[PDB]
Amino acid sequence: DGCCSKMGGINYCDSSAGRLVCNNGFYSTCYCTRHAVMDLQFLMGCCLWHGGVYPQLNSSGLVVCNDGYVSEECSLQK
Amino acid sequence: DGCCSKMGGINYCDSSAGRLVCNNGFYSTCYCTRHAVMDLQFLMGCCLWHGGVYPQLNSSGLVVCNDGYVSEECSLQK
Amino acid sequence: TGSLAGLQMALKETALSVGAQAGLAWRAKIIDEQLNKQARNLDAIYDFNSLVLEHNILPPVLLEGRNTLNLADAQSIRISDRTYKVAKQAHFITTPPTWRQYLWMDYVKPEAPKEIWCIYTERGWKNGIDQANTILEENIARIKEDFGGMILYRKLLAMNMVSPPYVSHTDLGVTGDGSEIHIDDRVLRITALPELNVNSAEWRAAVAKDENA
Amino acid sequence: MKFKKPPINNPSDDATIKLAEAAVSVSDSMLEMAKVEKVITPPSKDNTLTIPNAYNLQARASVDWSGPIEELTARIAKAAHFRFRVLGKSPSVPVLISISTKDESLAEILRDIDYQAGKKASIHVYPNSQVVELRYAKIY
Amino acid sequence: VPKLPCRVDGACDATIIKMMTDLNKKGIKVASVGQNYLISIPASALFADQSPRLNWASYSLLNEIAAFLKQFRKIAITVTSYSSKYVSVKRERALTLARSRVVSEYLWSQGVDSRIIFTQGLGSDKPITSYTLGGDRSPNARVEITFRRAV
Amino acid sequence: VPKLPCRVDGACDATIIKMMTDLNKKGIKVASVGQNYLISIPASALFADQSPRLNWASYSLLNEIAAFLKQFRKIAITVTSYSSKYVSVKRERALTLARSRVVSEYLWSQGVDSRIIFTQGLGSDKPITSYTLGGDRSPNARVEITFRRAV
Amino acid sequence: CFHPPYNNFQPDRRAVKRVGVDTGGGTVGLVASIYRDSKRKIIRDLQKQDIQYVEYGDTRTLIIPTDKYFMFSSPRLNEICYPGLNNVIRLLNFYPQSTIYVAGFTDNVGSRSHKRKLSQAQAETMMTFLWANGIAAKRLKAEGYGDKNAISDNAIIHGSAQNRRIEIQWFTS
Repeated sequence: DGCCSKMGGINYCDSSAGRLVCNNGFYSTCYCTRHAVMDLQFLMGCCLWHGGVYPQLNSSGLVVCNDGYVSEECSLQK
Repeated sequence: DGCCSKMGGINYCDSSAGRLVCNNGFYSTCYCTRHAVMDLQFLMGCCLWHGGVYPQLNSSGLVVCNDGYVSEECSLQK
Repeated sequence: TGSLAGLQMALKETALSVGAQAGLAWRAKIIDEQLNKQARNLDAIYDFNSLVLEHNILPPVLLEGRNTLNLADAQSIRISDRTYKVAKQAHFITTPPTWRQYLWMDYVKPEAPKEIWCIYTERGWKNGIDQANTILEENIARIKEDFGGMILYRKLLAMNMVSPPYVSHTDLGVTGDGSEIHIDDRVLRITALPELNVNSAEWRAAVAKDENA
Repeated sequence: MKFKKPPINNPSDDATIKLAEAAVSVSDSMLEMAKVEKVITPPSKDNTLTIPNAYNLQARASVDWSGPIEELTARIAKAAHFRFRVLGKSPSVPVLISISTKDESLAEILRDIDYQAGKKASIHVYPNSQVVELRYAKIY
Repeated sequence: VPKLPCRVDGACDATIIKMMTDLNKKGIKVASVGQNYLISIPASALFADQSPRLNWASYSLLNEIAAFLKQFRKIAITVTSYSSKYVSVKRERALTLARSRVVSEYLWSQGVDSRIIFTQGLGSDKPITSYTLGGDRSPNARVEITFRRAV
Repeated sequence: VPKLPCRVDGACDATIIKMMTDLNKKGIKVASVGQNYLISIPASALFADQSPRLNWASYSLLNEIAAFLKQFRKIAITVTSYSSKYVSVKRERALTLARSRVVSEYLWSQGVDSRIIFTQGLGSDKPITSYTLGGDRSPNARVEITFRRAV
Repeated sequence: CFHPPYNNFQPDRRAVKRVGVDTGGGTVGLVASIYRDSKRKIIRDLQKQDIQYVEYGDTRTLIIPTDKYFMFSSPRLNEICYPGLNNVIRLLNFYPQSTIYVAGFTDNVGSRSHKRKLSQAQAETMMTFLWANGIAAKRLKAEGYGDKNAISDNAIIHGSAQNRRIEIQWFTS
């Protein structure tokens, strides 16, 4: 919760940088918009590095991506 | 159960050799993958040294292999 | 059964079906963590950027086989010493490929769920782990195919058995009408694709010495 | 008298085992083909002629960079107190470099950049005018 | 929101203020003007008498400084070493270069997430004090680590 | 899993450690560097005074060594015999060749599962000790059995 | 006391510490000292660390893993593992007449000149560390072999780890 602790508290959200400003003149470590530089390295979902999931609903459990590849990994087993 | 007994216990499975490594630097005698050199000389099943069992279901008890030979040995008697 | 004197289940499949998915997802997460830990070494190893040709053209992929025999049927055999094949053809690119399209495994967290339940859930767990390892091994084979084919192309171009791609560019001046202009139009088109040459009289050999003392 | 054999490391992952086995084969293919290319066309010239050294090119750096060439070259020139100059038009497809070293001099950093640029760009250094100059190729 | 990160990882404002206060009471000078940051260390707390050999106990101080440097996000760091006048100009230029090389290597060995570290040694060319009576005890034999916080 | 084998048959790690410890206390030297293994036997515990005739009681020791050798998997074994200087070079070259022939035959008669056994006798050419005062009591009259464990 | 980086290459007065904590009995301090300065406890301490000792005839050999006693792919010596090096000096102090050979070995990955040069550098570093602790220059020799005569198989992971090593041989006369 406590972003600007041992500082004066939250002044405002700077949306140009995506960061909070504390009541002394220091930038905070907390983000305040989604267009801030976050260091994302781990993403969930399947059919990444293809087009994503082709959204037809299938009688069987195969999951097919938008470029024809078939995800055997997200597919349910028998 | 006890693979690395009178050694320090199991360190890890070396899949390059298919063997366990003990906590001293000795290779174990236990296997840990199926692609390890096991000395197999005795195999079960029938229609070996032919193509295997031709998978039709028969009214009679004859068992026929994939190259036309008929196993009289796995066939049920009358 | 045995000797002459010796002569004289739905939870089963439900256990396997919940164990396989959980094992697969957990092992996929661990594989991705190991891939993300070693991200700089893989970029140093699979350096596609320093294999690119002149006009940002990806090199073709070539395959090699040695000491070949085919028994066509009874009464006929055919043998050869080496064979070379063009698996993939050269083309223009805007960005080089990276290892992440080959090696990254896909994760979705499965949140969709007692005497003998435990052992079969555990067996399903082992089956899912083994399946994930097999999938990773095929991915490794695929990335090795692309890099090895391009590397083999560089060696055969050096040893003068393939032809390089030939490219032509046309310079238009200031083109357009009074509603739209483009200042310096240039059109680039590769007109000859790389190909193996069957004239063996121009082939060039490479002999590498060692000298000491 | 407990028996022990010397290398006892941390436990290993079979993914790392498979990755290592692929990497070794990639490595000796690269070595053999590099030997062939060196034998076929022996090089004659060296870029010490185009990039000589000077005083205050002997400050040192360790670098981890994976982007385009121009900003990094500007940072090196600014650390070396030289002026920075660009010649030619930058191409539409950017020129990407990747450097991962530790403790080498700035002259060698520029020479490694010059080798990785290849046929697309070149680095020149004029020490009497204190200028680092990067020029792009007349391609496309 | 539960799966996006909510802050830059391993970083806290209270921890920054705490470590900056502790370093200033210990004697290492930490200063900030705008977004540029300077850490100034006396050479007596790190090295032996003008040799590029660290004492064994000063690695705790270098560990503390590395734990401070992991709190920010940055692109380049500069490490520069300065000394006092002993024999010629060359001997202390070599000495300051060796000192900066060793210190920046240990900092790079620890996990500071910078893209470039520059190292230079200026000798005894730029004094910050006209009182030059000490040896290595002098206040103007020091190493300075400067950087700019990025965004 | 119930029908695949789970280990190489008749082999156990505790048994390997037990027999190696017992052999080292008895006096036969067992050493391992990397994956190469060496068993060194003094000639006095096997033969009579420089004759290629075994005593009757040393066959228990050869049986114990064969039970050790069945624990591993291997491709080649080398047996080499060395002696001390008595009469000429030829007499002990013949003696060491005869000794190695007899020992490797009894080992082959027992069920060591090797593909090749090589035998040679080097005479008194390669001493491991400069103290040459004994006869067959000397520490450098010995037979050595070396092999490499395969996978 | 003891300075952790090599004690300024001075012999550490080790026995007086034990006889000071036991007089602070004298006989118990002497028995503890005469146990721990003996050869078998030093050999067991190298056994406790990752260093192997082999004695056969009048030739003695030490096997040292570069994985723990050097930093990665460099001729720089790893300073966290100084107890093992001090124990090596203590054990080598018992044979003041013999000559020493140190040999360096790597595995099979890389080019041949690279392997030879790295082996030569590591052997010289360990020889220089031996020479700086008092041993005279006429008693020492270093050699670096490449992948010349291996002791394990290079096609498997653990054996390849076991192949990268430093060998120290010495005689008696």
